[PDB]
Amino acid sequence: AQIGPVTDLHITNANISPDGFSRPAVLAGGTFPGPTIAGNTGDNFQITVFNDLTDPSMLTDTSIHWHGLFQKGTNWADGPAFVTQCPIITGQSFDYNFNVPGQAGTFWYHSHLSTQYCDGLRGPFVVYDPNDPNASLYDVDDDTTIITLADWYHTLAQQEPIGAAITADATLINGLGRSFTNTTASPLSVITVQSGKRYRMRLVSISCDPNYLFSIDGHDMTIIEVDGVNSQQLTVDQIQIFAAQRYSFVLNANQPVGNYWIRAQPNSGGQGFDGGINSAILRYEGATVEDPTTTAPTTFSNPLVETDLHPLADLGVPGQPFRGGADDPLVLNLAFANGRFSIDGVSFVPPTVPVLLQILSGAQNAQDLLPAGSVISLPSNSVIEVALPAGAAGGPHPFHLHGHNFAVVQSANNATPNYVNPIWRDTVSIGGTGDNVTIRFTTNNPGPWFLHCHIDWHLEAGFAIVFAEDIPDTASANPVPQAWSDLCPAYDQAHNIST
Ligand SMILES: *[C@@H]1O[C@H](CO)[C@@H](O[C@@H]2O[C@H](CO)[C@@H](O)[C@H](O)[C@H]2NC(C)=O)[C@H](O)[C@H]1NC(C)=O
Ligand SMILES: *[C@@H]1O[C@H](CO)[C@@H](O[C@@H]2O[C@H](CO)[C@@H](O)[C@H](O)[C@H]2NC(C)=O)[C@H](O)[C@H]1NC(C)=O
Ligand SMILES: [Cu+2]
Ligand SMILES: [Cu+2]
Ligand SMILES: [Cu+2]
Ligand SMILES: [Cu+2]
Ligand code: NA
Repeated sequence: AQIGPVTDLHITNANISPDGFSRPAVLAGGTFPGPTIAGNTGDNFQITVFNDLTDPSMLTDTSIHWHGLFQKGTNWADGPAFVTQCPIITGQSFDYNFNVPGQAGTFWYHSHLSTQYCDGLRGPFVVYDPNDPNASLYDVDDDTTIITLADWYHTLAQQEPIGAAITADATLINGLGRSFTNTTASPLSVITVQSGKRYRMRLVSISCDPNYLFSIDGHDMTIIEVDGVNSQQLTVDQIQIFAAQRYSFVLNANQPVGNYWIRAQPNSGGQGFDGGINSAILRYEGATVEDPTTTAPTTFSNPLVETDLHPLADLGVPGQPFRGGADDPLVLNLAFANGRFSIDGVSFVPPTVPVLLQILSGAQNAQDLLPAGSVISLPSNSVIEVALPAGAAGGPHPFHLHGHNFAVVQSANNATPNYVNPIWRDTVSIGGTGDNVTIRFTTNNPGPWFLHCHIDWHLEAGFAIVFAEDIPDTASANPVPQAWSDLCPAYDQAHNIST
């Protein structure tokens, strides 16, 4: 069952064995992935998060981010530790009380403390639209049509060297999959369809690192949503999905009744499908209960290419149709050396006082804010352009901006910008050497918004900056509840920190 929009959510430690290997984890709702949180567009969500964690090897503090939800007027509820809050300590709870005006689509939630979401705190978050313009394109859209793609590690996250190339031990599809080494024939996930029906498959990358080449043997996929943004219909036979991205696609159950492999090939870790790694099963009602015998093609003839995507609505692009054609045009210098990432010459290390609390206490320019050199102010009611030229080791890096979606004016592997009708999204691959992936948005949401690579190991190694958007209006726009004001005193007391 789905939970929400008003619900408790308990965060616990437990042993799980999603690939046949038992390890302890950090779980929401007792499962991996966590339960789906859901509601309708414009609803009030009140997710009371109970921190019941006791195992220090995965951190007993926590904080949860609602990925892709804009949090307008509720920056304090966004979740990134030391940007918008101090962590919740064990034995305490916190009500994330916010609204989702003007958004409908496929989202997710995850820990946003250190690398803790890798240890298991990740689940889907769906905001349905009762008047969805795409409703007539499918018959079925429910908890059974959500497909999560996850990397899973046998080593606990707090034992991963910072700045290292860290590699997973299994791909999990809907929480199940097989290990790359010492492979055992543990259970595979089954997605069940009825011949003749059309399904809104909600594909969610809950990855901490790899991108996946996703396909379904014998089937194609008609994209209708990208990171929350309705798209024109685009039919493809493969989707390369980077960490934290989402797509809705229509699956037409139009092939013979049978069993078909669902494939998710990561860019690192196990390559191929030997022993049923990187796999799940599409089963038609009436098919025999047995593994598929289908083949992938050698090459995919209609792969997703990001510049082929266009919004369903006339979203356009803000600003002027050339590089630098914005009120505030920025170019970030994105680098890696010696185990640490940097942006504009500064490696991100979380501050002691959350950025939002520094601003509410009266710090009102970006040079007064800590960490020094990690906070860039943005002016209000202005068109922002951010060029993100690739080259830093460990790519391709999927950059994500909180508080906003953005027009993708230039995509990976294509030097031509689009100032007319690019897709809008919230997490974008910045590509390869020589690329110049560029995003645009307008500043109508006061508060400090994190910008970072969504490979969680890279964020931990410093690949982040904070956009302090409209510092002068942050306090009036974001009134804070007493429970939020209580978080830093409690956290600092528990950890013997003075501030
Ligand atoms: C990516 O595009 C940005 C512009 O959006 C380029 O920025 C210019 O960089 C040159 C120096 O390299 C400066 O003289 C300009 O002031 C910058 N802004 C402009 C021209 O609008 C950046 O060089 C591009 N990077 C790559 C790798 O192609
Ligand atoms: C590279 O990106 C450009 C810009 O998004 C793509 O160019 C568009 O191509 C479409 C489809 O043919 C045309 O309708 C548009 O007028 C083009 N826009 C511009 C600004 O040129 C281009 O197709 C992409 N290249 C590849 C190989 O997909
Ligand atoms: Cu996220
Ligand atoms: Cu986010
Ligand atoms: Cu990265
Ligand atoms: Cu973030
Ligand atoms: Na425009």
